[PDB]
Amino acid sequence: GSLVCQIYSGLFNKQISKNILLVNPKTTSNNLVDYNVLLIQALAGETEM
Amino acid sequence: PLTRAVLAVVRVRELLRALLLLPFSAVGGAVAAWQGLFNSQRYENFLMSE
Amino acid sequence: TDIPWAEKRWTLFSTVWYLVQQLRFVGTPPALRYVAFLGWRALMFQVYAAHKALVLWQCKLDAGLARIGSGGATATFSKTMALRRLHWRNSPLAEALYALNLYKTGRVHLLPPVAKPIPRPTFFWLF
Amino acid sequence: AAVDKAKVLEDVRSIISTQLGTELEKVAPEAKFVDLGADSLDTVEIMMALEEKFEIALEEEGAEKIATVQDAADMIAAQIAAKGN
Repeated sequence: GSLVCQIYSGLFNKQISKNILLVNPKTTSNNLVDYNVLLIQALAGETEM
Repeated sequence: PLTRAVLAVVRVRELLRALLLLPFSAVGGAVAAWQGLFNSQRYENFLMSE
Repeated sequence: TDIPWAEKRWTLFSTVWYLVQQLRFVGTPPALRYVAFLGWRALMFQVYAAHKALVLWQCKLDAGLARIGSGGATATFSKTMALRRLHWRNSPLAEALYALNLYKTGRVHLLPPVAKPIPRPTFFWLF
Repeated sequence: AAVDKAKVLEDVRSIISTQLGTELEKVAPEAKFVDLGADSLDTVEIMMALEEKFEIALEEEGAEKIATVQDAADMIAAQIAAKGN
């Protein structure tokens, strides 16, 4: 939520760059769905970056 | 008595010198007020709500 | 994520409200918007103070009316009705019927049910 | 869902003292309102000051039966607790 409200208010281009670590328990599913990549692409598409 | 007379003269001429530049310093103070509104945390809260 | 599909109807009224809103959001600089925001806040504080004064006045008035109603002792009012008046939870008809009930039978604790929220009006492709 | 009832109580008592004009030692958690000098038209203004300070809305049916400071505190805490849902 903080990332979204920052990107929409235009204040993102002047913040200090961040590092964030996303962990998700092991992937041994029959599927190749990965919710890290999906969540970050949803963040980048909701804000149109 | 004499040195405070010279000080009184410099004080009167300081009155004049302060008043002759009063429009310039007036616009300067207005600009200072203007650009002071736009670096608070209040303006940041407004930007995030918008 | 929770938008009711009625706030996403494309109608002829909304494609003009789009222009009003796009002016306010993209065609006006944020600094003037900020100044207007401050002014509107101050105005709303004054208006709220006025409304609170009026609500207390209404409480005395109806506490006085219940006296005529009962003819005798009753002088209290209802705090429930005061709080409901402050949060805009009464329709005007409910206020009138409460006033009448007070004037005729005292009975300060009999309250109209409550107002329900107004649904969004829709016509057709029009609005 | 979990409210620090202690903080709510201190703030209630401070608001009550500032509204009535009596000092904070006299406001006890079991003190009724009638003896602190409160008369109907002011057991309401106290409710409005409370809501205005805490930024919440009071449940009216229970708000009809507020007569001691502890009931005020418990009403406010049950309101703050039920905020998300």
